[PDB]
Amino acid sequence: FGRTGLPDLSSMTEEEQIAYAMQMSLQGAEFG
Amino acid sequence: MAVTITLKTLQQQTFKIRMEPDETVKVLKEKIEAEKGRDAFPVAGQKLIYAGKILSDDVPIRDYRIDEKNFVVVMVTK
Repeated sequence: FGRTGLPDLSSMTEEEQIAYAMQMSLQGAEFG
Repeated sequence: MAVTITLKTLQQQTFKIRMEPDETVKVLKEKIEAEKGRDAFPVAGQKLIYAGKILSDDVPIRDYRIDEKNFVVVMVTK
């Protein structure tokens, strides 16, 4: 659907960008 | 006359933005928001994560030592 570099979180934005954000926000800050 | 910030767009897209390290990370929200979406990255809900340190668009990106080698996850909410 949005494989053309466009998420939109299908309307999850807040929870999907907070959930996704955190997961990758820790790019490296917990020895692992 | 600015550096090349580096961020992680929740979607897994690792990229970088062209804002000044001195800016308040808000100008960045303008760019990243324009790149991803004004719905999924509205400067309003635009925030970043550097070492677990969230950064409200009204704070200094430099305050979170956001280097090119490293990135800050761009988290936003509608």
